[PDB]
Amino acid sequence: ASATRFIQWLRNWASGRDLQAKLQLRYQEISKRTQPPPKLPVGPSHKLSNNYYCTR
Amino acid sequence: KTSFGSLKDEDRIFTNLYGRHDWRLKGAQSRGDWYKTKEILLKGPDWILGEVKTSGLRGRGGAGFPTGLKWSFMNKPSDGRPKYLVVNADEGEPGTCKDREIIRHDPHKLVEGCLVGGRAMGARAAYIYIRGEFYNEASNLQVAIREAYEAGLIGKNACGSGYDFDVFVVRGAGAYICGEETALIESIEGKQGKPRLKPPFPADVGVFGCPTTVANVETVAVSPTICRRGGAWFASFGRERNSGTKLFNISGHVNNPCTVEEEMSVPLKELIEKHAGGVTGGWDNLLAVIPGGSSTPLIPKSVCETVLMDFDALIQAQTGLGTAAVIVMDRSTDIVKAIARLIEFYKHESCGQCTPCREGVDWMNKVMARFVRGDARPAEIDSLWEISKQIEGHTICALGDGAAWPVQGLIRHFRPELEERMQQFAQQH
Ligand SMILES: Cc1cc2nc3c(=O)[nH]c(=O)nc-3n(C[C@H](O)[C@H](O)[C@H](O)COP(=O)(O)O)c2cc1C
Ligand code: SF4
Repeated sequence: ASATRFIQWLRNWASGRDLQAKLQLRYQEISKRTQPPPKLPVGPSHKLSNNYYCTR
Repeated sequence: KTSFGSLKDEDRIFTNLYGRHDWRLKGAQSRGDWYKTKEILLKGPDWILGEVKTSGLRGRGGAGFPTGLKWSFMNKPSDGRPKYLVVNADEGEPGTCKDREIIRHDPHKLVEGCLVGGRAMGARAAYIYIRGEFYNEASNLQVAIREAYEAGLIGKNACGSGYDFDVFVVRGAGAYICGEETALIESIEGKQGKPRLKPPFPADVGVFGCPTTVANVETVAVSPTICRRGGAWFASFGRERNSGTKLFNISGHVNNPCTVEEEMSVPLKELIEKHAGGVTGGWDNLLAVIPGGSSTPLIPKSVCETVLMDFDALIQAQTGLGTAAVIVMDRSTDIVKAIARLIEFYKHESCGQCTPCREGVDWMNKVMARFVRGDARPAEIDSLWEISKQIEGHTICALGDGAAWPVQGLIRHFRPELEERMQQFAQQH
């Protein structure tokens, strides 16, 4: 991302692609390394009634 | 007949129910007790069992088995062991206090009932098991028994009939479970009142390991009058297969709570109004009725309008006649709390022997405590229903069923009240 305008033009022309739109190196677009806690859902056997094991 | 009720005084059996006549032998004889007892005994066990059979009498202790057939299990030859009659005077079902009146006001009816019932079974003696709290009543019974012994009506050559018969009174020590017939026997044998599994049946292996029949106080005490007046006289009262007269206890939210003798199949509404003075605050103030002791499911006012008071009619209403203890709850009642207290009762009375009642009833009690406060989720109502079905039919004795049925009655008829209680709690918190 720090490449000068001339170098961007040079390596774009050499490759034939717009390399600046799809850089191999990751910058700020990645997910934050700290996330809010999850709260995961429970399966279909998490019931208080009509749930005898012999039926499932 | 199609209408039942309005029993006439001449057709009542317990004619000293209220203790306004001499309860001792002289008074008892003037009222017809101990009359032609010798002729009854000499008629033979087969004749006595036939008269009780034709009477259509059914057990008055709560379960209602045909009495004549039940007592016929004993009518079998000797095999060396003594045979006994055990009279169940434990009288422990909440709401039920009928057997108390028989013992203290009509003891000689019970004593004669033991002898006649004892003869039909071939039993050498009768043990009357009476709850420990009934101290004064037991002392009355002992006095009557001594009068019978002195008059030669019981004991050696009882009533001059050549039949030897003793009557012993044994007191309990505080346990509802000892009303259960096998737990009663275990208690007499000096053990914890824990019911036995069946088989064997008491008619094969009973008290002291000998043939026994356990009969309710009311069942035994009406037998001498049935033999005197005939089985057909008894069967003329009540519906078919619901024969006879019955002692009813009307308690709770009625104007004049009382014990009364009435015909079987009398309408529940008629019984409450004619004898108990009606529901407190008027009939329309009625909420629910427990028709036959705390072990029978409640029924709402709508069911109570037309339901008859007998075994078959109440089974059709998804409940039971039980002991015929009518507990009335008006609309001021906290129905959820009232049932929760009965579950607390069964939790205190469970003998703890077998897993589903030892652990299940205590579990139901904890859930009901939260349901009283609304401190639960609606999904727990179906869970509580399912828990009660895992107790019912899986325990050693019927106390487990007796704790499951009241819960089922509440959920069946008052689920909206349970859900409303939960909504209120959640909004507040
Ligand atoms: C928990 C429990 C308590 C009982 N309490 C009594 C009782 O107090 N009096 C009684 O006669 N039967 C009681 N029974 C019923 C007896 O076990 C038995 O069915 C009855 O004594 C049989 O007598 P019957 O045929 O004359 O009704 C109780 C049963 C259970 C399960
Ligand atoms: S059901 Fe309850 S009272 Fe009956 S044997 Fe089991 S634990 Fe004891």
